[PDB]
Amino acid sequence: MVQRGSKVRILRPESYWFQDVGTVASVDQSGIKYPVIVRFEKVNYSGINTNNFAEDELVEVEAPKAKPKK
Repeated sequence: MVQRGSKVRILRPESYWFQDVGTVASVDQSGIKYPVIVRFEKVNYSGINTNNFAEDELVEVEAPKAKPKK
């Protein structure tokens, strides 16, 4: 469950942006191959910077955060 504008890594060895922390732009709830759309700053062999990945192919790699309670 990532958020619109979070930082998760890509687990798609086939994707040019594998092992990279892309940012989530939005999710498409309807029925496609990758509900979550991930943006990228780098490009691939062709020249793109916006692909689609599934929430299962994204890990949350955020830094430490303070939570409620002690």
